[PDB]
Amino acid sequence: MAKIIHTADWHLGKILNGKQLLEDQAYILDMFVEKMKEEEPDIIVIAGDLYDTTYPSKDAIMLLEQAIGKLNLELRIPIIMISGNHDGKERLNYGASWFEHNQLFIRTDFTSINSPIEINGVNFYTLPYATVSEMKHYFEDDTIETHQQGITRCIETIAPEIDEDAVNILISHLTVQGGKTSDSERPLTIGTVESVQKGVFDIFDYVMLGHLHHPFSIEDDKIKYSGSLLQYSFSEAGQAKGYRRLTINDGIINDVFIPLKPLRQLEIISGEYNDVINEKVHVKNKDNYLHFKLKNMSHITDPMMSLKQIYPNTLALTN
Amino acid sequence: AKIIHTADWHLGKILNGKQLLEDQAYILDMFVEKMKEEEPDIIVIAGDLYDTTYPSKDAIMLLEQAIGKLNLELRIPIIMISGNHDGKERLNYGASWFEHNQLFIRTDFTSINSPIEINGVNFYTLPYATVSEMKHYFEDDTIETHQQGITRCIETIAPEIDEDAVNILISHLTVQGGKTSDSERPLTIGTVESVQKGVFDIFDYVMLGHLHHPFSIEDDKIKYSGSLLQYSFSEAGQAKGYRRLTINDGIINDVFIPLKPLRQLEIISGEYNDVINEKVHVKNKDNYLHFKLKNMSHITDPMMSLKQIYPNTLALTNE
Ligand SMILES: [Mn+2]
Ligand SMILES: [Mn+2]
Ligand SMILES: [Mn+2]
Ligand SMILES: [Mn+2]
Repeated sequence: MAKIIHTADWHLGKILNGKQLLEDQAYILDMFVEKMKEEEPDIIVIAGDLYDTTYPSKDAIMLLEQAIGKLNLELRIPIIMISGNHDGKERLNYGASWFEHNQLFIRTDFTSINSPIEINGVNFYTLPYATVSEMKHYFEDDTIETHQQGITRCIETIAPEIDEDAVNILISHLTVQGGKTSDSERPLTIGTVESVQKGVFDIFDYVMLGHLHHPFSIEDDKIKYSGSLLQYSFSEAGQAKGYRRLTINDGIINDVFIPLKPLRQLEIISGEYNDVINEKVHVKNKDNYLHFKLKNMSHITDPMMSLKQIYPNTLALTN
Repeated sequence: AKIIHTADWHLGKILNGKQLLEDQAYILDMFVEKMKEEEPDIIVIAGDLYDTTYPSKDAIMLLEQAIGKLNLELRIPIIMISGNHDGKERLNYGASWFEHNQLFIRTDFTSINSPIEINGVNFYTLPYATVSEMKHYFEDDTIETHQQGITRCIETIAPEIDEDAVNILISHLTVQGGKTSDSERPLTIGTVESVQKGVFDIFDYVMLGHLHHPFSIEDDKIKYSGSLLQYSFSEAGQAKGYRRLTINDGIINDVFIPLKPLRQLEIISGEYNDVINEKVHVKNKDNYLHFKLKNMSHITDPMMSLKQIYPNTLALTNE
């Protein structure tokens, strides 16, 4: 009878068209920590992609240490944290041996799936992201060529020792077949297929995932993505983002999505140039991050920073 | 009451275009092997752990592994002062979780007013700070020297102190008349960065760092650990290691214990012919060498020919 919070894809330190989202990401984490006080969850899982790069800025590392500190030290919520494809494993893994004392777990090794973490009588199976090279070389299997082959092979390590009488939840970072895609995700593959099938996770009672930034990328009773904390591309402009709440109520699993409201959103406006700089066009919020696809090709003086006096946080201009 | 005194690791240090991390991992390995022998009460690292404020992934992993063996595997308390070279936020990352295993990281110079006491000995922490940073905390224009800011620092703890107790100061600065090395940076912007030994007269002992010669200062109360390795050909032939401090009912005794490196820095003189025919005395052919030779004629690439027989040659000078 526990309450589990499922988030993923923080992508701290991300830059969109030369603009830093750290001012925004600090705001959305303020709201994340604020509503976690009201929930008082039994555990939080962060299903990968915490940093946008393998070389996070001094300011971005501060942000993670501060947010994770409030959640785990002063709110005293246990945390499970796996790595993603963007993540720098060792930069994320730093100091993990001291963190385990206060129930803060970090996993950057797909080998760790054989070692599940048990919180509130629930078994969490962690499987950080791994490429197929580094997967096929641990198993020494040369017939591992697609992401699914290596992922299924990882689960056959743990399938015989798994406990069927408890609640087994898999935390991973991968692409499920049939999920919608945004342009804030990098491809995991070269010319192979990166998607894993639904039947791979038949053993697990539940699957908490991250990689696809759309929260409703996969509609399923057993498998579900958290989605990104914010809109990280204009493909997701306007769509709601946030976190997911999962409650196991005496063997009855229920999941719901809770939206978060950002400091500003991403919006796309099409129309005439003189309609938008003369403010004869409707905009939901003129402080938004904006992509302008406009008319009148000839642009007297600078086209864009004439628009920046009206709309300060404009990012791209297409014509 | 046995204390280990070390400083100036400068992890990630580059010397003449080569990373010294392979050497530093060997000397840190030998340091904790000698920490298994000497069962110590405290290990003190008086600053300058990294070489820049943005260390590489491998350098960060080395500090985590080394510190981990000391604090966790061997259950040794550690105190970490911030030096003039390393970044304060990268050094204190996760310091809140580390205090539960008695691992103390101080990067704030205003932290001197809250000493750490273990085994009946009080440790006052004075991480490095600049006069522009020290000027703003006290809102004083009196302090334009580095010495006055330190005097200002100790005056905070001067009323709040027990002269009865063993009071040790850990800091990172320059003492008057101390010997210099070329791998050290200037601490101020073109003034006098040195401090007289009278400022530290309220303390029973001063453990310092910044000056890489173990015997920079010859004084009973103020001593320098010195750098882990020779980080410049100015330090060629200098013994390096750590200081051991033993206390028994108020009487302090100090020793210097040297670590023998995998490689040394030698400056070799002679002629190209004798040197390449191995008839000039070289301690170890594997050592890092700077050659001042005199055969300025017949050799195609004199460095490559030299590297054939002396692999770790670093610099060549001809006369
Ligand atoms: Mn992602
Ligand atoms: Mn991803
Ligand atoms: Mn220094
Ligand atoms: Mn130094």
